[PDB]
Formats: sequence, structure tokens, C-alpha cells
Amino acid sequence: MGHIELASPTAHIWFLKSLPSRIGLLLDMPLRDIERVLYFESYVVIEGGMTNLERQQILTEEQYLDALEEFGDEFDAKMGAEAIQALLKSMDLEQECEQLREELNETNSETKRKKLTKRIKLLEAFVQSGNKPEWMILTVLPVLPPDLRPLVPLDGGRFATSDLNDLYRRVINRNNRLKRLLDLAAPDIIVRNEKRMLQEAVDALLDNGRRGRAITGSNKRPLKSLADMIKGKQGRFRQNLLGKRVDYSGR
Amino acid sequence: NSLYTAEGVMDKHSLWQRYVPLVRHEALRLQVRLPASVELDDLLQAGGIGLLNAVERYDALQGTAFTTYAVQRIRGAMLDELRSRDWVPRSVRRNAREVAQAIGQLEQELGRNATETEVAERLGIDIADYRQMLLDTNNSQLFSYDEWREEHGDSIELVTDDHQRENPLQQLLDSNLRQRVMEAIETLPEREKLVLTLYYQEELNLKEIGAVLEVGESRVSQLHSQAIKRLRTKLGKLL
Amino acid sequence: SAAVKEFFGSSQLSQFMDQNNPLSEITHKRRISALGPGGLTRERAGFEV
Amino acid sequence: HARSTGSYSLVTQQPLGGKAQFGGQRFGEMEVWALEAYGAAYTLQEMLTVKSDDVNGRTKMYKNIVDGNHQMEPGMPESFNVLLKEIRSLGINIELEDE
Amino acid sequence: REEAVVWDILDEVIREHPVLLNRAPTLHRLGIQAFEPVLIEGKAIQLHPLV
Amino acid sequence: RQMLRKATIVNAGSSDFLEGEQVEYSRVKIANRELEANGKVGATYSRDLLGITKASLATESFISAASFQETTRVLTEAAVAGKRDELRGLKENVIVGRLIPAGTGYAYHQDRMRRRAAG
Amino acid sequence: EEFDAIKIALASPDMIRSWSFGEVKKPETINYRTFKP
Amino acid sequence: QDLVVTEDDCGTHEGIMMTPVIEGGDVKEPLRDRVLGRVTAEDVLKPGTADILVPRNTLLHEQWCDLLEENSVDAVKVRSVVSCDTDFGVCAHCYGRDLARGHIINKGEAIGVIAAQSIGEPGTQLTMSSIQVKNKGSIKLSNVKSVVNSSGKLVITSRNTELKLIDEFGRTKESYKVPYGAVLAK
DNA sequence: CGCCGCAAACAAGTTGTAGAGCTTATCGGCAAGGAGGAAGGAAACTTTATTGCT
DNA sequence: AGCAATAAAGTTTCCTTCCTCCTTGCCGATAACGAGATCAACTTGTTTGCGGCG
Ligand SMILES: [Zn+2]
Repeated sequence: MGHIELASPTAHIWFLKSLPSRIGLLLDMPLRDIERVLYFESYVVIEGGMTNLERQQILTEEQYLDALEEFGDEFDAKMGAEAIQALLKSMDLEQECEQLREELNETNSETKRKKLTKRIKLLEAFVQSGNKPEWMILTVLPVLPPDLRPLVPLDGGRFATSDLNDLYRRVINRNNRLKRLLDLAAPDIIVRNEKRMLQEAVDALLDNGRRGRAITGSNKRPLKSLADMIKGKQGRFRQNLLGKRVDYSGR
Repeated sequence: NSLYTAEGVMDKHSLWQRYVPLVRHEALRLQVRLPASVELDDLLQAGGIGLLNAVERYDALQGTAFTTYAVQRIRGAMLDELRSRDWVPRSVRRNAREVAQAIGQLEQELGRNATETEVAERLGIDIADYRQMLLDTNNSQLFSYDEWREEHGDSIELVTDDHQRENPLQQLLDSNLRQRVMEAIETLPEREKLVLTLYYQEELNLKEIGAVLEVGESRVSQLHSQAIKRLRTKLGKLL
Repeated sequence: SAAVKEFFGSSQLSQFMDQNNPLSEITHKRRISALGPGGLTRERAGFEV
Repeated sequence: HARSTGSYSLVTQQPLGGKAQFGGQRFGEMEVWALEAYGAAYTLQEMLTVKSDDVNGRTKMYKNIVDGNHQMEPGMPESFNVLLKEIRSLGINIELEDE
Repeated sequence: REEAVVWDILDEVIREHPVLLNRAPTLHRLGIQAFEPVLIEGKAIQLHPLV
Repeated sequence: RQMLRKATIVNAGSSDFLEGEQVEYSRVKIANRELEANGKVGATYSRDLLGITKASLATESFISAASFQETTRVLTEAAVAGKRDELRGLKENVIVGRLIPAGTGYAYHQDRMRRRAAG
Repeated sequence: EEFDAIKIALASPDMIRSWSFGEVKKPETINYRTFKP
Repeated sequence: QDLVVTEDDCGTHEGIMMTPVIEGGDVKEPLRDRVLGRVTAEDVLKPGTADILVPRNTLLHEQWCDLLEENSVDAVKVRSVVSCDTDFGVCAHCYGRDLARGHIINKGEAIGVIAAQSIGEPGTQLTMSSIQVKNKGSIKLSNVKSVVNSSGKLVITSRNTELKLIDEFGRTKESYKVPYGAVLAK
């Protein structure tokens, strides 16, 4: 394989849209807030220089302005993956573990006890795996070899291809656009749109019609992602790997 | 964004901002075509950037409208993006547009179809030119996993063939013939033995040896002929 | 012409005919379905129909 | 139809199906389950390695048979590592612990 | 060229040379069995009735 | 007895208080800890039952779990946790295509097991 | 070829670096005629 | 997928009793049939008491089913599947016999394989007032709280109880449960 | 606490049965270039054939 | 038979070389029309989890 460097980070979806997140499930934040961040709807507190305001505190870009014009300097609040990145980066595990195990003892009512356990073992996982929540981001990704998404010609010179390629292309175009734009320091709104379209291209590569509605060709049929190399009957398991075509055989 | 000047930034941006609706409504009929036509957001991003470029270099002493200066660059960015995705040449598509116009024009002139000699006439360049062009233009790509029709019996990925295949015995007997070569030539002169060994075995240099001896490679010639005469003393199929 | 060519060539209804025996053809043209567009599907549809 | 040896797939290199294209027959999970009910390992080893994917395997076994040698050597299916390469594609450190 | 020796050596080999048989679908493990050949002049298999 | 391969915990001192867990490992720890290892720090147990379809999901190995149903979810929850399967089931060996842990190849498999024990 | 066990882990970026061999930069594959990369 | 025999005998402790499935009518599984090839939980005896015939375990072949059907036993325990204690596997003793073979299982076999396919194959086929004694015999009612009703006959004061017809020997002929305070003639 | 709504997600097996397209409609001139391209030819160089001498 | 000479013939290289073509980038001249939808899906369905949702 090979790779691509990205301009800016993005985030993964089997970590997110699936049943329990592990992303904000960790944080203690809901989904909906997090979409409104990363779809680029609402700012959110990074770290209030003033304890006037609060961490994890959501900011609509109208009420954000009140806080802004009041203080300006003494808060940090943004919208997007970088924000969540530095946020994940900030938190320590240890203290949260000890305090959860501590205050667990107080009122271990069942749903509450469940959720404490839930987080606590997430924490132990991040520790003992050696993993880093930092690494939940995506700023670099791999390029799968031609042999597995090929393009070959036909009798009359016509071609047949893998749609994967098509999805790689849009990604690259957008990223290159974004660099070209960034060289000019342009107004921010087109940047926002550029990264919306970025992450949308990204996860649609991973798994098309899950988060947002699917991309198709001209036929009105999907641009088949990865995951269905692995899934249903069609996947390697049930088609290719367990069940076998065979020579030295007949009927 | 901004400039060194600030009033020429806010006037700039306000103008920029005011004719985003311009971007839209000129774009809003550059629809049904290739699936980014469905997207429409690419168009908006493109339009904004082309706008900035026009903005950067408004020429004011001309007295043209700035929308009028702008529209050109707008379309330029649009068409650029469209050219970006396609990977076939341009004059190709010129000729395609030309046959389209011509064939429709003349089909209504006549009121019936398919008398290509007329195409040879009206587009009187040559027959072979379009005869090639139809290959060149009228044939587009397709995809690989389209199901095979009368429910999903198989795909196109199972009805495929290859010409560059592996085959086990040709290399087998080629190596056999390699040791037969050394078997044949081992009774023959020392350099030519090594010439043909080391050129044919490890895929090295031929006249490198002609340079070593410095005899002009004529003795090479007759001896090579003799090695052939020596290998034409046995039998082998795979012909 | 494109559409016309299409479903005369693309529809799930338009088929080759069965040239094996007279019965085959005359019946195969007297054959009824509720499938295709504006119709139904095997796995979804059940027993009641 | 019968078939000894011939064409193959390309992305995965195991054989095809169809008398028209000199087809190999399919070997389902059900046939595996039955075999396990008996418990005859080497059968499956062969069935999955040499007659399906292991190209080195098919070659050297053909070699051994024509030499009169009715013996075996295994490898690893290509089709396995493909999945691995899909997995890493999805942004994952799949890997393996050497012995 | 299909010489008579071909058939002689065929007879030579296939004795004691068993094979594997399969009907579809494989429900229980007897859906397949292990038989011994007897060559015949046709293009259709004969089968011992009881199975 | 394969429907029943889990029990929830009563007491604590070894591990978490009520974390869902193998009955079998519970027996192990108490067949190791509640012995002269110690009178008791380990814990007692309720006993659990589980319908099959998720019992299969709820397993050590991720692979067989990953084979047939909701493989993605499996894969996430495993991969977060730095998990590792040990090639002891059948499917585990057929996929990789190694010899079976049983039947004919039982003997070479136990040989390979003592090799794992013997380096 | 012989190996003991499986293990899954997270894809750190520098692992992408070590695994890769070079950086791709543009959307095309080939020429439209010279059936070449 | 996982299951096999690991070990020859687990030496493990007891398991479950089998008593027949005669309910409603006559026998519907001989105690013989159930026993056949099981392994005893324990040393076991005869109605004339104190006659051991397993030292906690044997192949319970038709010699024994006969030997024992001579007599009138009606209940025996076995080192069940469920009670085997082997970590990651089982013993062969607990399982008993291979039916298809006819003898003690040698170690190394898969089991639930056989189970699943064996139960799945037929399943294709397989979707497709008063209480009145018929014949004589002893009557047996257990775990009863009851009373001589005003009439003089018996009526149940605990829902536990169920009527039996036990034969003159002592094995059950029939069993039919009787409601709380139901009116009896005996 | 116990609804309620909402969303997810599996749906026998192996044969075969024949063939695939497009709603499309996508400046336009200039320049400079850089590659290609073909010409017919020069020219190492190589290769054959026909008479001389050990 | 082994060894060379003269003459001839065919080259492969190969390199330029100047015709011609072809493709990559840019910038331009009248004025204004409208926020998409557009041709689809037919609602499988029972079980199970989780967020509300009181
Ligand atoms: Zn046991």
C-alpha cells in the first residue's frame, strides 16, 4: 500500500455512529452536541480562561458573540475536530478512574453503577491496551494497492474499474483545493464548507449510506465502500474464505 | 480574508458577499449532467474562489461592470472543475459537439436517419476521420460489479478472461534446454562457451565479450551458427 | 428513442421468448406477474398473496 | 463436466465455476461440518490450501504426483492476508504475534 | 490419441483407488460418502440403491 | 452447558464487585484463591444464563464472532482493547487453514501445544 | 510463514508512515489511450 | 465450534437422576433406553437392597438394562454432561457411548457438531371435570396437605398434590394431578 | 420508575440462463512549450559469401 | 579441414532534426433571467437496546 497526508484531522465512524460510542461515551457528552460540532454548527468551550464559563459548554455562534465581545481573550472556544482533539489530549485518566471508583461507593444505584463501571473499564482499557485516545483522530491514511481495486480494459478497448478509486479522487481534489485556498488566507466560510465536504467524502469512503445519504453513480446505485468486502454473505468469510471453489472435482 | 487596506477589504467582502446569489442562480441550471451536477456544493466553492481571483484584479477604468468582469472567471472555474473530472481530450469533444449539431441539423434537413455519406459530405474532411472518431468519442467506461441480470446469478467479475497467464511446463523445459545448451557447447571453444553461458544464463552482456577478445565477432558468428547446427541434432515439441 | 430502446431491451419484463414448443410461447405470452415497477418483491411479500 | 486443472480467478486466484469456462466445483461449510463430525484434518488442509488457493502448494504437489510422490506441504492462503490488508486500510493496526 | 494401453493402465491405477461422493445439501455427515470405483461405459453414474 | 458459561458476582476483593464473568474463571480463581492462597479475598457468585445468539457474540475470540454476524461491532470493541485470540477453536484454524485441534490432527495439535509450552 | 497468534491494535500515524512507501498527490491513474500508468 | 473431549475421565462428582417419561399414558421412553451406554453417578443397587454393580461407573449396555429390568428399579443418576468439571472440554465417561460406533468414546471427538446437525436435519420435516381410573393399582399421593371432607372423602388443602395409579408392585401406571380441594371418591 | 419511540438488522444451498446501455451535456482563443515523429539518412556494427593459404 | 581476406548487404543504433502536431497553462467585454426538489421508495418484520420521556 501507500498513503496520503491530510491537511487537517478527521474522525472515525465505526467509533461513532455505532452503538455505544466509546468517543463521547468516554467524555460523558451526548452524540447530538458532537454532531453539531463536527458538522460545523456550534462552537464549544475549549477552556474558559474565565471560570465565568465552563468546559464542554456549547456555544451557538450568536450567544458565543456575547461572551466574545464581553471578554474576547479570556476564553477558548472553537468548532471541529481539532477542538475535540486537544480536548481528548488534555484529560488525564488516572484521577477520573480513582474518583469514579470512589464516588461509586456513595450511591451505587443500578443504572448509575452500570455507567460508572462502563466508563471505568473504558479507562482501564485505554491504559492497559497502551492505546492513546489521541489516536482516535485521522490525519493520515493508507492507499490500497491497484491489484485490489483494479482497472482493466475490455474487448473493444472499454474499461472496468473499482469505485474505490472514484472516492479517493474527490478526497484528493478537496484537500488540494483546501491547500490552494489556505495559501490565500481566504474568508472562513468556504473553508468550513471545504471540510464538511472533506469529512463527508472520508466516511463515505469508509461506509457510504450510514451517516448521510449515499453517493451513487449515474445508475442511481451506490459507490460501494470497503465494509462490504467483509460483510453479509458477500464478504470474504461467507463467500470466499470458508466456501471454496475446487479443482480435481466434477459432477 | 483581508488585505493591507481594510476599507478595500470590507467593501471587497461585501461585494463578494452580495453576488453569491449570482454564483447560485447562474449555476442553478448547470444541473442534470455528471454527478457533481447533483452535488452543487463543489460549484459554490469553485465559484467563490474564482470570484476572489476576479476581485483581486478588478479593472475599473474600463467601466465594465464588476459582475460582467466576474461572470467570465466564474464560468472559468466551473468549467475547470468539470474538465478536471473528465480525462478525455478537448478537441475530441469539440468534434463531438460538432457532429451533434451537424447530424441533428441535417437530420431535420432530410427528415430521416443514418446515411453516413452525408456525414462524409457536410463534414467534408474524410471518412476515416470520423470513422476513427466514433471509436474515440462514442465509447465510455463502465464498472466491474454489475450483477448478471435475471436475478443476481453472478457478476461481471466471474465472466472475465486473461491472456498473460502462468504455465508450468514452458519454463520447466526452457530450463531443461538451458542445461542442454551448456551440454551442447561444453565441447566447443572456451570463450564462446562462456559467452553464451553468461549472456544466456545470468542475463548479462554479449558484446562485452567481443570487446574482451577484440577479434571483430566474426568467429563469434560462425561459432554461434555451429551451436545452432549442434542443437539441430535433437527433437523437442512446444513448437 | 433512448427510453424506447431501453425498456425494449432493459426492462425486467422484456424477455427472450421460449421457442421450444408452441405451448411454451403461447403460454409465456399469456403469463401474468405482479413484479417489476409498481409491484412487489419475493422476500418482502409473503403468503397472503 | 469434469475438471483437473486450468484457469483461475485473479483477485483471489482460486478457481471459477461453469462448464462454459472450465469450472471448478464448490465446497460449502456444510461439507466442512460433516467432515469435522468425522474429524479428518488433512483432508481439509488439502481442500482449502492446494485445491483452492496455495499456488506454491498446487505447483509442488503437481510436481510430486508426476514424480509418483503422494505427499503434502502447506503454506498460507493469500485470501487471508487480503482481509488483513483491508483491515489496515480501514485505519487499524491488525498484526500477528510470531512464535 | 487414446491408445488401448491408456485404458490398460487406467485399469491398473484405479483399483484400490477410492473417491468421495456428494449430494447437496449436506444436512448430516452421511450426506457424503467414500466409495470405490468401477468404470462403466456411459456418462451417468450408477449408485447402490440403499443409500 | 454452553448456554451457561458465565456468572455474575456477589462479593468482591479479587475483581470488580458484580462484573459479568465466566463462571468457569470464577471457579478457577476460587479454585486458586479461596484455597490456602487465602481463606477469602475472592468473591462468591450468582449464576447466569444467556440465549445463544449473543452468547456466541459474548466470547473470548473475536474471530468466530467476527465471522457471521455484526462483525464490525465486535471488531471495534475488541480493537479498542488490544485483544488477542489464541487459535483453539476450529474456525480459528480453518480460516488460517491450520490443522484442527482435534480428530486426526489432535495429536500434532497437542504436540504444537506442548511446543507452545516448551517454547 | 509459521506464526503463533493474532493481535489487533490501533493504527498510530507513524505506523502509517512506516508501512507506506510514498505519498500520492493527484487523482488520475493512466493515459486515456496509452494504456499505461 | 469450540467443543471437544479433552480428557479420558474427569473423575468428577455426581450428576442427574433419570426417572421415566411415562406421563399421561404408558412408557414413552424405557428407563433402559435412557440408560443405554450412560455411566452411573455412583454405586447402585437393587430392590432387594445393597447390590453394587458399578464402582461409580460402567458401560451400561444391554446386558445391564436386561439384568436390571429383571428387577423393578425406577431411578438412577449419572455423571451428567452438565456436571463434568473439566476446564475447556469434558470426559468421555460423562458422555457414555458413541451410538454410531457402539462403544465407549475415545478421547479427541467433537460433540456439539453432531448435536446441531443431528437436530437440524429432521427439523425440515418436523413442522409437517373428573378424574377416572381405568385399571387397578395402589394409590400414591405425596407432599399432601388434605382433609376428610364433610362427606367423609378426601379433599386437597395444598395445591402440591397429584394423583397416581401405582401398580400392585410399586411402579407407576398413571399420574394425573388433582385441583386444590377437589372432590374425591377415595 | 415504566413506558414510548426509534432505530438496527438477519432472512437455505449449489447449479445454471444470456446479453448492457446512458437524460445527458460540459469556452475558447492564445502561447509556449515540450514531447513526439517522421523523414531519410550516416554509420558502427554486424553479418554473408566468395576466393586465398596451413 | 582450420585459418583470413575482400566485397557486399543488412542492419540496429541513434541521433539529430526540422517539419508538424499536440497539449498544459492563462485570461476576457454589451445585460439579466432564479435558493434545489424531479423522479424515485414502497412501507418486511420481529427482537432488541437505548434515549427519552414521563
Ligand atoms: Zn467429564
